[PDB]
Amino acid sequence: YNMLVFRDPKRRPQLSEEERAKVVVNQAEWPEEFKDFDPDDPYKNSPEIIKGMSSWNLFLWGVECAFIYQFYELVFPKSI
Amino acid sequence: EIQSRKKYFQTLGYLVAFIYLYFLMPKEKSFSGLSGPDGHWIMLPKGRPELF
Amino acid sequence: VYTRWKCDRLPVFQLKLFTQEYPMHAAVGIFTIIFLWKHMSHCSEETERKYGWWAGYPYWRDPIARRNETKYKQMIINNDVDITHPKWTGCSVEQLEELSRVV
Amino acid sequence: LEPMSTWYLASWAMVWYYAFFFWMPMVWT
Amino acid sequence: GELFVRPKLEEIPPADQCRGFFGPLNDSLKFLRLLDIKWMMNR
Amino acid sequence: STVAISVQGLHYVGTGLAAIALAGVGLGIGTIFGNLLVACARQPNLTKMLFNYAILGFALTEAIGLFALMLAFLMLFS
Amino acid sequence: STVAISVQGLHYVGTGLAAIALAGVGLGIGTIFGNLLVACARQPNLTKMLFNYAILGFALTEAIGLFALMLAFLMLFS
Amino acid sequence: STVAISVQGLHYVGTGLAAIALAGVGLGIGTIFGNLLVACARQPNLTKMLFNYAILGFALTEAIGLFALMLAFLMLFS
Amino acid sequence: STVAISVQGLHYVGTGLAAIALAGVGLGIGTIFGNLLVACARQPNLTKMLFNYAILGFALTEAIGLFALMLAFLMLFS
Amino acid sequence: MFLFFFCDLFWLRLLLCMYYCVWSRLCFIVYFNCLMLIFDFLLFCLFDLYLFVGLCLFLLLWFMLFNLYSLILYYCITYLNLYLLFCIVFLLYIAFLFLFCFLCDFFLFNNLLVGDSFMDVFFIRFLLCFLECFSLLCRCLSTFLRLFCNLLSSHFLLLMFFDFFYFIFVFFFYGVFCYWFILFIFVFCFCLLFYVFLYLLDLFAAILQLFIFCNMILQLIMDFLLFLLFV
Amino acid sequence: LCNAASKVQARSAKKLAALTDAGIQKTISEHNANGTDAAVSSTKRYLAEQRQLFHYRVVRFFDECHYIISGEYFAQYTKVNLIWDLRFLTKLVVLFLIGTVLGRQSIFPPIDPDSPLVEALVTKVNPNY
Amino acid sequence: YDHLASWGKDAFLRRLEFENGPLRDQVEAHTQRLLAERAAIAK
Amino acid sequence: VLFSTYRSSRLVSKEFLHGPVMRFRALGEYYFQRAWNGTLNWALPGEYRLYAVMIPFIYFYHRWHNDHTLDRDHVEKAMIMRWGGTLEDVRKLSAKDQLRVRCFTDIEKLYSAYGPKDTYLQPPGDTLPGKDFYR
Amino acid sequence: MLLGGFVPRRFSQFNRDPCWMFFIFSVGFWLGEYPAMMIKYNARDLVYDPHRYVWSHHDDHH
Amino acid sequence: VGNGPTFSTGGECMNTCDIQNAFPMNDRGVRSSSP
Amino acid sequence: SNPADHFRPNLKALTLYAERQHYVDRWLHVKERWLAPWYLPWWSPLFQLGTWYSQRSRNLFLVENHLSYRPYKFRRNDEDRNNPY
Ligand SMILES: CCCCCCCCCCCCCCCCCC(=O)OC[C@H](COP(=O)([O-])OCC(O)COP(=O)([O-])OC[C@@H](COC(=O)CCCCCCCCCCCCCCCCC)OC(=O)CCCCCCCCCCCCCCCCC)OC(=O)CCCCCCCCCCCCCCCCC
Ligand SMILES: CCCCCCCCCCCCCCCCCC(=O)OC[C@H](COP(=O)([O-])OCC(O)COP(=O)([O-])OC[C@@H](COC(=O)CCCCCCCCCCCCCCCCC)OC(=O)CCCCCCCCCCCCCCCCC)OC(=O)CCCCCCCCCCCCCCCCC
Ligand SMILES: CCCCCCCCCCCCCCCCCC(=O)OC[C@H](COP(=O)([O-])OCC(O)COP(=O)([O-])OC[C@@H](COC(=O)CCCCCCCCCCCCCCCCC)OC(=O)CCCCCCCCCCCCCCCCC)OC(=O)CCCCCCCCCCCCCCCCC
Ligand SMILES: CCCCCCCCCCCCCCCCCC(=O)OC[C@H](COP(=O)([O-])OCC(O)COP(=O)([O-])OC[C@@H](COC(=O)CCCCCCCCCCCCCCCCC)OC(=O)CCCCCCCCCCCCCCCCC)OC(=O)CCCCCCCCCCCCCCCCC
Ligand SMILES: CCCCCCCCCCCCCCCCCC(=O)OC[C@H](COP(=O)([O-])OCC[N+](C)(C)C)OC(=O)CCCCCCCCCCCCCCCCC
Ligand SMILES: CCCCCCCCCCCCCCCCCC(=O)OC[C@H](COP(=O)([O-])OCC[N+](C)(C)C)OC(=O)CCCCCCCCCCCCCCCCC
Ligand SMILES: CCCCCCCC/C=C/CCCCCCCC(=O)OC[C@H](COP(=O)(O)OCCN)OC(=O)CCCCCCC/C=C/CCCCCCCC
Repeated sequence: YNMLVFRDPKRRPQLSEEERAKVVVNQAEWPEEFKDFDPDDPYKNSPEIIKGMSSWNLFLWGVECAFIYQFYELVFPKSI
Repeated sequence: EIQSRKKYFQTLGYLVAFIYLYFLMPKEKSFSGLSGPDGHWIMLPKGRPELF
Repeated sequence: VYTRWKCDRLPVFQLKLFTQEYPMHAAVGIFTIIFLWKHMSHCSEETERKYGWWAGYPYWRDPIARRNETKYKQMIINNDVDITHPKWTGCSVEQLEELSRVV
Repeated sequence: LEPMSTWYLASWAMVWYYAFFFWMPMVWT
Repeated sequence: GELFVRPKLEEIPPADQCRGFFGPLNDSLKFLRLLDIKWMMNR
Repeated sequence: STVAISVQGLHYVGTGLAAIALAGVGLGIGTIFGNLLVACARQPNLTKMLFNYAILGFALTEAIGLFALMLAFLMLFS
Repeated sequence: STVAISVQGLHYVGTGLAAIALAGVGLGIGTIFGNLLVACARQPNLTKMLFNYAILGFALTEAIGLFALMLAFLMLFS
Repeated sequence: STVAISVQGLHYVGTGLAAIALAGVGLGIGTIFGNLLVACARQPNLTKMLFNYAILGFALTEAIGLFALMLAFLMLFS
Repeated sequence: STVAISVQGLHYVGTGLAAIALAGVGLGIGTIFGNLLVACARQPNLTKMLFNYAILGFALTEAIGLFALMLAFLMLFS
Repeated sequence: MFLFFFCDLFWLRLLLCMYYCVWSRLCFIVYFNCLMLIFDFLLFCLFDLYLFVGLCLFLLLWFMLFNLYSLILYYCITYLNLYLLFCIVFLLYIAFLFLFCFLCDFFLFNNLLVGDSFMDVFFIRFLLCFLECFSLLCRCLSTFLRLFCNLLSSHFLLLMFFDFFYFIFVFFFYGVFCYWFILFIFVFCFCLLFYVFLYLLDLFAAILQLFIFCNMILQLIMDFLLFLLFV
Repeated sequence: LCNAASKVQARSAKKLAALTDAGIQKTISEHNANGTDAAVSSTKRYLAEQRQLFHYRVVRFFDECHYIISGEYFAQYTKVNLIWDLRFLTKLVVLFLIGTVLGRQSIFPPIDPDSPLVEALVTKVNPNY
Repeated sequence: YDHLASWGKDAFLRRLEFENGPLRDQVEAHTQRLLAERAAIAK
Repeated sequence: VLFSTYRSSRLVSKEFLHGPVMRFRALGEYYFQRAWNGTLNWALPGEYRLYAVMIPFIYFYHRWHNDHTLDRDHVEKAMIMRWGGTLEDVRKLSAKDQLRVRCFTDIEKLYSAYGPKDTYLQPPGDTLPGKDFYR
Repeated sequence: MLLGGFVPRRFSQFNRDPCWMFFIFSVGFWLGEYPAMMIKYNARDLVYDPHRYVWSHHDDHH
Repeated sequence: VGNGPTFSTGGECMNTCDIQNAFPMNDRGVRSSSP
Repeated sequence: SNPADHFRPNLKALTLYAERQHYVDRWLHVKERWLAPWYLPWWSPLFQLGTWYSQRSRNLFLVENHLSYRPYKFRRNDEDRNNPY
């Protein structure tokens, strides 16, 4: 998949179909971060860097900083 | 080791330079005259009355 | 084993690079530098007023006049110049006094 | 246009000449 | 482009064969070879 | 009599004339790619190589338009 | 004397001239697709790579036309 | 009677007309490279040689534009 | 009444119009070299003769361009 | 007059120091042809034909640190002056030309006299030699002019389009709440498309223009190189 | 006008079927069987819970105030808490500015009668606005 | 590279270790089977 | 004999500032020394996150410099020229009035070539002050 | 060269990497500064400078 | 295992590079990123 | 105009002015100070390198007899084409 011009790398298969069919999948050994692993969404279960900090919260933080940048002088104007 | 130490010091110096340049250094020749120098002459003669 | 880039200090490598690797380029660059500072290192006051100021020349304070005034005051004071000399005024001192009394 | 100007061309070109003569060796090594 | 090999002494045509602006400057006109630029170019 | 007249709007006219240069540049670029297609359908094994040359051609041909465009700006901002 | 004149309507003239820069752009695009068809007739299995190159050529030619159209709209609003 | 008029803004028109000449140069370069792409697909083994000649043409085709470009400056800065 | 008007800025227009003549010289050179490339691939064994003939044609076209530049410079100065 | 100023690369210099205190492999080069001049084996050159590699690499790095990052708004191309670029190209081009001329091999210039002996020497060959000698200098001039003009035109266009987009976005977004919202949405989508297209075009053009800048210099060098065959 | 509506309905149906949440699917199936609206039911449940949790909010507020005042909050202070506090400060500043604008009912400060900008008010194109 | 130990592994590094680690064959098999199923469903 | 030409002539010990230097190198190496961080001529890295972090930072500091150092000059020029032609005359205004003037300058900037031309062209019959107001 | 790295699948995943957290913060600033300009520069109480015809950049550069 | 870097690759694929023979090939047929 | 103003260096810090006469004289004094000592004979290549080219250029300037007028290099106003003074 892509996010703007950033494309997610994909690992090339190395096993042949015959060898691959003989592989037994045991997700019990897998880490909890990667279970029901999906190439189209590998980071769905990945932990947050800061607990409770959503992406929307950061976006809104930036929006508020922009509003402050544009509106601070309207409330605390300064002379030349 | 040598390059690591040299680049550490260079990075600190460049950081200080960047901060001063983009946040403290005023631009020369301001219209209002409140910030920056307007320029001045150098290498003027001194103690040479015969020059004039 | 010995290599210039790894064993020599930076000034030494700089000299070696521009003397035994790119000497002609250094020579041409020095030539061009001399030319630039010989023919492209001057700006008249009018040129400064037209293009020398970011937002335009502040005529309301005329910083060029102040700069020149400081320059000339410094030169006069340091060099002990008698600006009342006839060559500067074109007239004798007594004529200057007569003019002062007239005006 | 300052890109078409010459009233401070020498000082302006000093940037390129410093890059060539002093910074290029550092980047080289 | 390619390497240049100087001609041998025997491969160089005689001077009398060269042509000037109007025509060959053969005997009785040899000293005009000095003044004719086109003859010198052809030579 | 002797009058030093200074007309202001003329700098527009000249500017427009410079833009006419692009009429060639644009067209020229098209020609390249035209032939490129006729060259890729005539020897597809070289497609990549051909593409490279086309890009080189485009970059040279476009360069010229820029010259003209520069002049326009010079007259449009003066 | 030192007369000086400013004319208002001249920006309509120069603007029109810049529009002529779209004559060769138009044409050029034309030409590309023309050749494309022939190529697709000569090598019908290459119906996608040739299409991609034609799109690239159109994009570059449209950029040139757009360079001109910026001047055309800018003089019209000066 | 004898009236002398010195219009100052006319050099823009001449500069733009000189710049118009670059359309032919751009078109010529495009034609050169289009023919190059066609030729290389016909005789790939000699591609390199062809390229050189193509560049030669560019060297002999861009120069003309410079002269036109030169005139522009000689009128734009005067 | 009779008016003897002498405009000092009309030679720029003439110089630019003369310089426009190079749009044909450039395109002619481009055509010459495009055909040269096409011919060399067709019969590479005759590259030198074709190169010589193309050089001759370029010289003739350059002579025409020199005449145009002579007129342009004469008007620009005179 | 002495003006004291600084380049706009200080943060990039800091990043270079931080990220290149340790070694890293380089496998992608804008102008790779400076490294591979000879393609047929057993050919070798007694001239220092690889002298341009270092200057080429440094020039690419410098021009990339300036031109590519100039797409970021308010980033300044400090060297963007016609005569400064003339000085740069003069240095490189004339230095290599004088390297070939200091060789004191006049036969090297035999190829300047274009044509064969069949052609008239004074009225054809000599005029072609005049034109070719003129064309060398014209190639230098065209190289520097082409580098200057591309940057200037591209950035002028970007500035003007950005101004238009700011104007319509700020002073006409209220139409989203009005009955003519579809027109504004169409215009806004067109502007976004134009924004992306312009940025991609500039990104490609900067790299391509650096490639051609180095290619001109290498072509100057290659025009006078002679290769011997190993036996 | 009808094809577009059918296409939109089909797309939303596909997306609804795609989600693999057991609770959401179970609620959707139950409400479809009963013919009721799941979204409105969710809204009513939420408002009921918030109505029943008001005094819980008050108790939590007092507990948090005691926790902060006692100094225990700053004893275990970390960088994450610093990030949260910076976010909190930014929101406070923006809210103060918005409150000022709403309080004076104007984006810009009002012009005093002795100011030279009064002419601007007099020369309004539309006095109604 | 002991001085990097404190940094740990980010999400991308953890993914790379998971896919190219000792369990690489199992992950490859699962991924290919899932992709094949999705392709079959699409057709 | 005075100074060595060889880099091997050390001026400090091997362990001088080892810790801080190692932390600095850890910061440098964690994201850059990776297989997917293949640069184009040392200027364009392959790691996406380097772009994601550095483009905003570069824009931010450049914009701060432009707003507080470069455009401020034009703003001050407009204020001085339109309200007396002297700095003291501008300072005679209140902060609110200066705010209004500066925001009008911003308006003019945003219009640029597409806004109405009555912002700088006085229509005939307009009662507002002209260019010879302070002369 | 755009070879690899963490790539969030959707908006909600931007919080899974500090660098993308900073990126989404910056995007918020970028996009949210436009609404602020809409509100500020299309305000009812915004008044043009009475002395706007006293001086303009157009007469200065001319 | 640790998080340390390995022999630099420059972002290149060794199965198609000009010096691919210098990189050993494993059983799976993937050339090494290092000597 | 306004778009054209965006192509200027953004980190100008200080401008210094100096007359050509003044720093030329100072340079000549430095050169005389370093070329004066007895242990540098006049016939040494260093001394000739320092002096001969400058002498030759100054002589060329003095010998100049031009029919046209060359305006002063350092006028207060050199922007007016119709005023060489
Ligand atoms: C066995 C003994 C054991 C002793 C154990 C002791 C242990 C305890 C420590 C001892 C105490 C500390 C010692 C010093 C440590 C320094 C830092 C360090 O460790 O660096 C790493 C390293 C440690 O040494 P090493 O690795 O063991 O060995 C080095 C290698 O052997 C060779 O190195 P290299 O050749 O590879 O590279 C050297 C140098 C290349 O060589 C040079 O540069 C040398 C030549 C430079 C000349 C420059 C001036 C030229 C002027 C023109 C000419 C004038 C002529 C005048 C003539 C006379 C006129 C009358 O490289 C560089 O330039 C790159 C590195 C630069 C470092 C960054 C500098 C800035 C940092 C700023 C940080 C702070 C910011 C502000 C904070 C503010 C806070 C508010 O040191 C160096 O690399 C040396 C750097 C030297 C730079 C000198 C620059 C001088 C600039 C100012 C000049 C002022 C002049 C004033 C004149 C006024 C007139 C009016
Ligand atoms: C004690 C030092 C030695 C004393 C003298 C010893 C005995 C004589 C030596 C040989 C003399 C050669 C005579 C001329 C030969 C023919 C060439 C020619 O036509 O020359 C014209 C003219 C000389 O005039 P002239 O023909 O003798 O007759 C006078 C006429 O009336 C004037 O007529 P005009 O119309 O031509 O006048 C216009 C103007 C025209 O003047 C110019 O065009 C000046 C051009 C300067 C060229 C410099 C060459 C070296 C460049 C190295 C690479 C730099 C890259 C860029 C770096 C940028 C950032 C710094 O002329 C002048 O005013 C001449 C002033 C020359 C002052 C030279 C000062 C050099 C400063 C170098 C600074 C380097 C900083 C690096 C910092 C790095 C830190 C890490 O200019 C020169 O010759 C320039 C080159 C002079 C080289 C001197 C020897 C080497 C340098 C020693 C001093 C080093 C100081 C370092 C300070 C560091 C501070 C931090
Ligand atoms: C009168 C007012 C004052 C001014 C007087 C001026 C006199 C002029 C005379 C006439 C000259 C005529 C010709 C002028 C032509 C100009 C052309 C020009 O500008 O072209 C553009 C061109 C732009 O180049 P660029 O691309 O920006 O790169 C050059 C940069 O420097 C960056 O390039 P880079 O990074 O490649 O450079 C290598 C860099 C490698 O990287 C580093 O090393 C990193 C650091 C970078 C520093 C340099 C960047 C400066 C950034 C801005 C300023 C920083 C903050 C300053 C704060 C000032 C506060 C007032 O290393 C260095 O820079 C080596 C020096 C390191 C110094 C470290 C000092 C540490 C001290 C620690 C003390 C601790 C004490 C503890 C005590 C405790 C007690 C208890 O400029 C040049 O190429 C250089 C032009 C210089 C011409 C020579 C001028 C004469 C020398 C003047 C020295 C004045 C000293 C006195 C000042 C005192 C304060 C007022
Ligand atoms: C200057 C000062 C002036 C002051 C004046 C006075 C001020 C007021 C004073 C008091 C007056 C008396 C009280 C009156 C209260 C009336 C409101 C009320 O009670 O609401 C509850 C009522 C639901 O009550 P219910 O039926 O009992 O609900 C039962 C359950 O609780 C249901 O629970 P639930 O689970 O459903 O809960 C969610 C529910 C409940 O949510 C709410 O409660 C919402 C907030 C309630 C207050 C809303 C007040 C609205 C007043 C005007 C706008 C002011 C700003 C409001 C900002 C709201 C931000 C969210 O959400 C909604 O209601 C959703 C409504 C929006 C539907 C969006 C569908 C759009 C489809 C478009 C398709 C187009 C296709 C075209 C294809 C053409 C092909 C040719 O909801 C509404 O009335 C919603 C009204 C929304 C109006 C929005 C208008 C925005 C402006 C126009 C759009 C411009 C931009 C977009 C243009 C796009 C191009 C087309
Ligand atoms: C607004 C107007 C815009 C106008 C724009 C015009 C274009 C400007 C372009 C500027 C940027 C590009 C510059 C490229 C470089 C140009 C070079 C150039 O032409 O410079 C020539 C100039 C010519 O120098 P000159 O101008 O001093 O010439 C002296 C001649 N007399 C005395 C008769 C006046 O070169 C220099 O400036 C450098 C001179 C010093 C270095 C060379 C010294 C050795 C000379 C050897 C021969 C003589 C001595 C005997 C032999 C040696 C014995 C030891
Ligand atoms: C090899 C190819 C590389 C391609 C990289 C592609 C990057 C894709 C970026 C997507 C959009 C990013 C948005 C960022 C927003 C930042 C905040 C903001 O407000 O910005 C608005 C700014 C400007 O937006 P604006 O113009 O709308 O701003 C409005 C502001 N007013 C109204 C006041 C004028 O956005 C940009 O300028 C972003 C342009 C990015 C173009 C791509 C640059 C690539 C070259 C630099 C690479 C740097 C890598 C360094 C790595 C380390 C090197 C050692
Ligand atoms: C050569 C000097 C002759 C006259 C005698 C002057 C003695 C002055 C007193 C000096 C006391 C302090 C000395 C400290 C040790 C200096 C060691 C030294 O020279 O190291 C150089 C070292 C560089 O080392 P490398 O390039 O890596 O190579 C070194 C090995 N090849 O330089 C430094 O680090 C700087 C050290 C400066 C020390 C002070 C030098 C002072 C010289 C003054 C000379 C002028 C006369 C003074 C008379 C003083 C009368 C009271």
